[PDB]
Amino acid sequence: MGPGFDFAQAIMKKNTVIARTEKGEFTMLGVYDRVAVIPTHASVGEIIYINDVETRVLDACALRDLTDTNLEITIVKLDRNQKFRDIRHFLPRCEDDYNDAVLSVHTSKFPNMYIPVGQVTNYGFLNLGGTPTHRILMYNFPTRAGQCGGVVTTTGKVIGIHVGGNGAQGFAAMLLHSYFTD
Repeated sequence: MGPGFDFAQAIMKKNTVIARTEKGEFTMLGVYDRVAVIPTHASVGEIIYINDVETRVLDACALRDLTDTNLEITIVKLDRNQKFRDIRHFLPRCEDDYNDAVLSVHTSKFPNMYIPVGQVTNYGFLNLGGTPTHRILMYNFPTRAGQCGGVVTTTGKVIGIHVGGNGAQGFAAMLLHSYFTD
């Protein structure tokens, strides 16, 4: 409907796949080459389904900060025959607050879904399902089951992936450029 939704749509159309694990269907953001991200609670194994196709996982790393605290981001390298468009230049370099963000989801349950969530706070620490978690972004939207892995964008930046909510607020794990230096 406006330039926020335009950037969000461009990311969804070229840089997302539907990932299925034994824990559910997730929006999965492709970042560059065969490297993607997904919430750690997806419990990625040796094999994953990508757009309903059986795919070997070449590497999977559940990220933690240097205090050994969960970040809720798993970086996955997929044995796929095609590369993602390189979007690393859209990733923020530092932890920050944002205005006017969009959360975008693409699954069998929620196809072509876009939500204007508004202001995004650098929340920091969250007890997420009992797990102490750092680098959490917060937005005041009543997000629901089905939205985990959803992409959070502003115009020109891909800032996080949706990892949970409490019924009134939604929470995303930060994406930082430093995660994807090769």
